[PDB]
Amino acid sequence: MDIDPYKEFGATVELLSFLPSDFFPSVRDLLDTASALYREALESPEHCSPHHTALRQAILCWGELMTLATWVGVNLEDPASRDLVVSYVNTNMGLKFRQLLWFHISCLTFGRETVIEYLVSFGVWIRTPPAYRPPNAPILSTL
Amino acid sequence: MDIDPYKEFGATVELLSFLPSDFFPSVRDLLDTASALYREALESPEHCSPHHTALRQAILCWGELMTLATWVGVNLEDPASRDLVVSYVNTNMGLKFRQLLWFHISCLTFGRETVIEYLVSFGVWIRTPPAYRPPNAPILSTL
Amino acid sequence: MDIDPYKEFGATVELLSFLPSDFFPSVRDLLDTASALYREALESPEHCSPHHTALRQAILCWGELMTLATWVGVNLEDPASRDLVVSYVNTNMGLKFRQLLWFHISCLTFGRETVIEYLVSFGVWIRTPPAYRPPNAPILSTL
Amino acid sequence: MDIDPYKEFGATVELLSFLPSDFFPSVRDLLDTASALYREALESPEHCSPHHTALRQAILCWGELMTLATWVGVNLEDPASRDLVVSYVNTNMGLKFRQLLWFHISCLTFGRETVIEYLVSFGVWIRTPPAYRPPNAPILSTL
Amino acid sequence: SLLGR
Amino acid sequence: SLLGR
Repeated sequence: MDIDPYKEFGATVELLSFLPSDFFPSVRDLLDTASALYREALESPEHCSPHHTALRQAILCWGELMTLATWVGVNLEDPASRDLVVSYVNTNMGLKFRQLLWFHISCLTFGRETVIEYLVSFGVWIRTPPAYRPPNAPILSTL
Repeated sequence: MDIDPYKEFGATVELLSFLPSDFFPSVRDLLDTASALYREALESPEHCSPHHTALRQAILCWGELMTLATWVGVNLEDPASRDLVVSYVNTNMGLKFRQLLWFHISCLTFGRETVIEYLVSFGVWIRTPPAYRPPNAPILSTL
Repeated sequence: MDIDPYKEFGATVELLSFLPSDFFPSVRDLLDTASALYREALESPEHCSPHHTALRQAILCWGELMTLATWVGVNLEDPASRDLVVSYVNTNMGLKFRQLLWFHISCLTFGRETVIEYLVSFGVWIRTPPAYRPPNAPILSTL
Repeated sequence: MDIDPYKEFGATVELLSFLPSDFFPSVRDLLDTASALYREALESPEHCSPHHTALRQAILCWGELMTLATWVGVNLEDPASRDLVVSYVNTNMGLKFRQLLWFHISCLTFGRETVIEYLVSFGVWIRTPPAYRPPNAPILSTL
Repeated sequence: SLLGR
Repeated sequence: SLLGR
């Protein structure tokens, strides 16, 4: 079964393929802001929003992946091998979950409208050749 | 943060901790069930229910875990430790994801009222010693 | 042309594959049933039902495939490859037509709703562990 | 059981035997026409017509026959009798399926009344000896 | 995978 | 425990 995790919210993997991989913030930073801004509601006994529902599962799945890879690298005695493992993780699953957390945190904070318009505007900015590319990249802001 | 994936739906990890591992079907079986029954809606561009949301996320997370496990088993060339790590994977995370898929599918099918009453009654039955409980367990079914 | 023979009726190949393959009766038995119960309605000059139309066409397609296979078996001499082609037939086309005849006969006899709910119920049943399901397999009956 | 695929629609294998065998278009051309004109209705979840039901089933049966013959030809090592196999397949089943596709597409496009009258009038034209039959045969048309 | 006639 | 690749 092919499921797009954003088709439910108004986006697609091809719409977030606009943003590059290097664009998304660290999982550390994303979880930090998730806590600081929505901890009381993520720990709540309520459907507060589908974004809350999805973000909870994303956080728990990141935890499970971390436990897996940690236990694995620990069972792995060789540093080159464990470093290879965590590199692959960070590249593939790290990037998936950075996309996901960024999307949900950003949408909770700003709005579906703002986040999708931001996706298209950033696509414009990154498609523009450098000689005409403003150095001020698009930024989300409640200000 | 410490998130309970069921507190938002009206349950806990201690209400589903009583159900033994023998109770839950395989992940393959549960995914086949989810597909056959709710794929139209899971692939839909709608919030149909928090259960649909959570189930989408759970399926995607299990897929990521499987990709990691396959890549690891392939790169590593030792079958003994390979089976050991996949045994860890199953024993730990397959149980969690079986609980999760079962809970969401069963809630969608029957009702939260029904599933929580069933969990209460099954816990009464499983805390009871065999000498003093009926031989056959409680049953949640569509006949 | 991506046509699903059941989409016009309210089912899918995925749902009918939700039951195991060793559950569907033989083509001989199902054709005997179709004759006994609906011969005068299938040999009729009337659109008695879409199920009737589909059953007619499926019976005829099975006849064509049988003629072809018999001619091929006359041509080919080696029992090895002869049993091989019989195996391929009864594995792919045999199963397709078993599922199709079963679906149409059963719907004609019981109801589309009844047959689809039965598909779902029997799949959940065969996937549930035994200690926590009704011990007797679901049976589709008129009495 | 003896089923006539046209008795349900108001015709018979005798009426469609007024048209010769070399009259009917290629199966590829008839399928192209079917796609072109009724793809979205044949791929639909609706009983749009008994003609649609029949056409779906017939397309599927043709696919199954072709699948069988292809698996055969590719799994065999003798490419000599692969000429007689297609000779038989065409001569026998291709004619049946051409007759069938033609009847259904024509009775969808033009109508039952028109197609029956066409069959009768073309039987007249072709029963007539060549020294007394016009060159402008009956043609099935909207203009 | 062998043929005759 | 193990190691490879």
